[PDB]
Amino acid sequence: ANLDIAVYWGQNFDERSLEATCDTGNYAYVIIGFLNTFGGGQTPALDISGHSPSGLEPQIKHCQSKNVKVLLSIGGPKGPYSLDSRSDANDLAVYLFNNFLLPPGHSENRPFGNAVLDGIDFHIEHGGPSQYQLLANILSSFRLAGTEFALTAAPQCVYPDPNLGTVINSATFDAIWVQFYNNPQCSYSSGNAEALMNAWREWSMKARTKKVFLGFPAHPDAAGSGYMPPEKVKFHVFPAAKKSYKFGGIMLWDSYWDTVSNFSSKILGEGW
Repeated sequence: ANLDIAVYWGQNFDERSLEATCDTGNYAYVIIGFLNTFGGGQTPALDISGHSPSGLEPQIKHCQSKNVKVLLSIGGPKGPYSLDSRSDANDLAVYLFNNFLLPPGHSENRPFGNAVLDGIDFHIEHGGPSQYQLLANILSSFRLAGTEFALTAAPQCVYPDPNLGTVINSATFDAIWVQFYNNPQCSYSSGNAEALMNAWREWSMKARTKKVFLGFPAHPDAAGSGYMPPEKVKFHVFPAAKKSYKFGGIMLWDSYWDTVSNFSSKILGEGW
């Protein structure tokens, strides 16, 4: 196989630290979640489950020294986020660029201190497209001006995605991790992977991106539905997903649960 695994981090105060997560050697991408407050008159705020944002500065740098890419995810499963006006989109693009994607500008301040992140993940779970296209257009423009970073997306598994479908059609995302969970119409169920295989086929053929990753829960308690044991993922999904030029790897929801289940350890042949 030789497998890239992306994992979400930041969902529990008590979880394995960001640096220990990177030291497992199991992950190519660590996505910090979430910037879940923005738009509609609010100042942006993070909800990273009580972790100290400034305390993450050195852990992010340590991750990066080990060649792990670290992204910040916007939106998330819950939160008062919206982007209904063009002014909201512009404000949020400029805020992310200055505070996360560029070096230090030495006087107004930065959540993560002097860390510089490797990209932005769109985990937009409600709202409609709304202005997310304009947000992506502006971030993409920044990328073309010298700041080299990734733009990724985490749509639900029904194609096209109601919140990000149109933005995914612009081809602006470097990679997408589809959530094959919490929807029985497109995820694993009953030992009936048919729904899952049919959705994967659609996504891998139609999504305008270079890399599509399959997102799975790391433990049965991690999602309402869609948990698929690692032996079945390896036997059932890999042989088919590997005939795709767009196959990127898998994404796991999430670090806290993967620590408990050792799902990534099993999928790889012990991950040291």
